[PDB]
Amino acid sequence: AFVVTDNCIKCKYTDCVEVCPVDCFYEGPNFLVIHPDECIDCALCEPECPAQAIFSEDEVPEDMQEFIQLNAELAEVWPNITEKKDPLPDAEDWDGVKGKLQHLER
Ligand code: SF4
Ligand code: F3S
Repeated sequence: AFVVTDNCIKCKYTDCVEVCPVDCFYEGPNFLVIHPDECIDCALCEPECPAQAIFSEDEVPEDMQEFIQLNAELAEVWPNITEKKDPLPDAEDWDGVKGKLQHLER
């Protein structure tokens, strides 16, 4: 699996969904997640994210390890997203701010 990590939150550009061949992104109000059993590890989403928030599971930084289980959990509960949409309004303001997990909305 690939995994969405902290910098997506309050950015949610949604560029990643457009290259996914298996439609395995699931949508929250201010974040996306990857369903790990559906993901085929094609790696195509990784370079598309402007937030650079996506990592191979085995490359998730130590300080963002909690995101691996969090993607698995939220992928079960959130609706599928398969089309690009506008980024969140103040995305540029939040891109690169750390610790945005505190702002995650269910
Ligand atoms: S690695 Fe491929 S299959 Fe997995 S989420 Fe990214 S684009 Fe979709
Ligand atoms: S910000 Fe989030 S919505 Fe996709 S393009 Fe990046 S993982």
